[PDB]
Amino acid sequence: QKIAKTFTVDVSSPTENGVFDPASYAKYLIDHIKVEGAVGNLGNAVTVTEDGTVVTVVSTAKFSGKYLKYLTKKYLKKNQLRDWIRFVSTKTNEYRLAFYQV
Amino acid sequence: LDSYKVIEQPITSETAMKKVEDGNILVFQVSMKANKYQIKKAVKELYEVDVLKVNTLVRPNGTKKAYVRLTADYDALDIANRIGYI
Amino acid sequence: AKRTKKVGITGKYGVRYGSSLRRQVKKLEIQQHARYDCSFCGKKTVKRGAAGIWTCSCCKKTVAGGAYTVSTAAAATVRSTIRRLREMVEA
Amino acid sequence: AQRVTFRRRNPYNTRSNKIKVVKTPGGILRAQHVKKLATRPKCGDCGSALQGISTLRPRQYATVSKTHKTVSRAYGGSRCANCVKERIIRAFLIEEQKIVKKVV
Amino acid sequence: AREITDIKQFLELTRRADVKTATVKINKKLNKAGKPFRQTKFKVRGSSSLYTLVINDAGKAKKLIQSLPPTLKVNRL
RNA sequence: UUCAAAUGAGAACUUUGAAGACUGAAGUGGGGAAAGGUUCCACGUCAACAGCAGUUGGACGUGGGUUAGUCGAUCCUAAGA
RNA sequence: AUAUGGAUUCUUCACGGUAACGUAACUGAAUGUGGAGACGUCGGCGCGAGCCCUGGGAGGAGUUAUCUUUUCUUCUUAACAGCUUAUCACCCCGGAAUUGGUUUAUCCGGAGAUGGGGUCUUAUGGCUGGAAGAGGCCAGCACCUUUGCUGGCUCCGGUGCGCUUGUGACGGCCCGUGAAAAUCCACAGGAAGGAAUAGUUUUCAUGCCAGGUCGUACUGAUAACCGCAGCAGGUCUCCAAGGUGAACAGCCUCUAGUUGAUAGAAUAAUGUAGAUAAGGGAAGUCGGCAAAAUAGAUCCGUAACUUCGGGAUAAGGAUUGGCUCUAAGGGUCGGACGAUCAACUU
Ligand SMILES: [Zn+2]
Repeated sequence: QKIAKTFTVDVSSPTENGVFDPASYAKYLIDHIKVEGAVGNLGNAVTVTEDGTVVTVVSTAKFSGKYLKYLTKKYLKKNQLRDWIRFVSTKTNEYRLAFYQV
Repeated sequence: LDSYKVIEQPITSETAMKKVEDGNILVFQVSMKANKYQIKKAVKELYEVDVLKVNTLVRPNGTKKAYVRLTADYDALDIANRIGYI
Repeated sequence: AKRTKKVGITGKYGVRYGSSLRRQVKKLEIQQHARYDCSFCGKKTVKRGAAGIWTCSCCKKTVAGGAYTVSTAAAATVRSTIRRLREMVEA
Repeated sequence: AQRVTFRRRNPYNTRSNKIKVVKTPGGILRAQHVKKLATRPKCGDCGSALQGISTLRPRQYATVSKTHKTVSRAYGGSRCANCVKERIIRAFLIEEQKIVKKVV
Repeated sequence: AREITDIKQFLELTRRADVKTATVKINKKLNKAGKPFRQTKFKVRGSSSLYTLVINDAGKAKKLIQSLPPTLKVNRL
């Protein structure tokens, strides 16, 4: 009825080069994700966990990979990190923050 | 109409010389009176080959051109080498 | 109810053609569209097509008759006269 | 929002030039010329259509078996199953009336 | 293209003296509920038709590939 | 309609990129019948021609190009000859 | 042209079903008869297909000063083959006033209705093969070769007085009743011959051979045809997206296509096309010529005359934006309601 999907994101290639951090990423996610309305409505429904080598999101309500790509592009443009980082996919519901072809 | 009147010339434009290579198809010029039976016969008898099909078309200049495809047991490159033109 | 005072079927002809001609076509047009009784059926299903030819929906029959009615007075009286001339020649 | 074309040399909208639009396994829309429809065979007296007999074009009756073109009874493929009971009963009664008229 | 359902007919057909080539196709499917199974298709080439047999069990397909006639050409994939 | 570059002896008019507009599915789009007859494509080229120009062109010179048991004719008959 | 299987037969030329009829087959001469080919125009109604509209999800692109679970895009399935599928039509049982069934449209029933049970044509759809191996969309990896490799994903639905088109059953119109032949099939008839040691079957399945001659390029029109010419002129037909709107009107836009028509500098009278105007309101002129005014939709209202059908949108009045709400109008599921879903009219 509420089978929880899992979204894992690799951040390594920018992280290990000083141009990224995962903790602000995870906090941004955990406070801008919407549920049924405005932000700040995550009552044991989604969970964001940072590890430094992977960011994991588990939800039970409405969620998708496109929502996550949307929020990530928002974060990157806010931090001025487009033109260098690009959000991609490797498997179904496994993503990574690769580099534009420098 | 002997088999020396039927088959008149080979066609040697570099667009035709690619069918003999890839498609395995001999392009000939035959007489305006031959038909797809006589063309098959004359080719088979002159070069001892296995014809699979013949297509024809009456060109705007006035003559008639034939597309003679061979079977998988022959080689149009070698046959055109024997005739001389490549 | 009565949507027209007097024109009836001829209401489609509008104002055109003159009054007396419409009054004349009214009788014939009411006659040539009514259903009549099949005699070999008992049912009221007869219906004209191709003037002179009257056809039964059921019963698949076909009769000849008037151009705007199944049987006209003239042929009725002709049949009466033949029916009268039948007995005097039977005996 | 893709537009199609006739596929033969006849550019007019006649009876034999009828198009359907079809979606091919290559992602596109394409015309497809359909053929004319078939009429069911009719009773030889009744005028009605016949059961059992399959509906096709005239020539196509030359490639179908004999069971798709007939039934198992007298006048199996031409008459009506009710326009046959009648022509049985009438024959029987006429021969009977003949016999009685010859007796008297 | 036709399709056969009974296996004896398939084996018989592989020995019609006119068939030369067969093909064994593997299809990764799912059984509509939870599990991915490996459906197998055997396709035998006639001379006016092409016949096909579909098997879901893997062991049965193994036994087919085993007891296929040893004179017929077979295109794996 | 405008900017830059390229080619060229030579560029308002050829080619590419960038911008600005138009036809607006009863089209300035995609196909045919009759008719035309090589106008299709490639290479080269400017004496004349395309009512200014021209390195452009349906022009000029030289070559290439139309593949059917299933699409048409062929077969049938209509008005008629 | 035929061979290999199958079916029929010693009752020589098959069985089942009460019946509509069914089938893998299951002989049929002369003559005769039938069916298809094979047919008008309009109106609304039902169904199907492509397109349009739209929800979830899996990838890619755009915008991000602020906002937007956001905007755009890919998510496809051919001829052909097998199983199955309906309005109509038909059969069996039954015997109907206390009159019933029924269409948007009024027709049907003792010449047997309603009801219960069956048979058929397969337009049209559904599933499987063809067929994912194709095509589409992504990621990584290698390059002075003109030529490549490996991974993935390609899924589940909704709606309708929508547009285009096919088709079914009906209704209306005619002093108008709306092609022929080639060709194919079947029926009646009962000639001839044959079986059981071999026939009959090429209308059951599979197997073999062949399919000749001519057209086939391009345009189809403000440059390819006809006009003396490269002439704002003439000439038959198919497909056809979103908004506003009653609408194939006018106005704007996506897919495709074009940017062709001598140019530069200034801005006199005149001419051509399009506009505004104080007070007056036809005094202008042969003459209200030319212009101006009216205009969609909803409501109140509407005369003389009349061949009673009309006149009539007569004439004369009033309203129309945006935003927040109210009432009315339906389906499908459980035997008074209970739950949920969907549309655009007043
Ligand atoms: Zn009657």
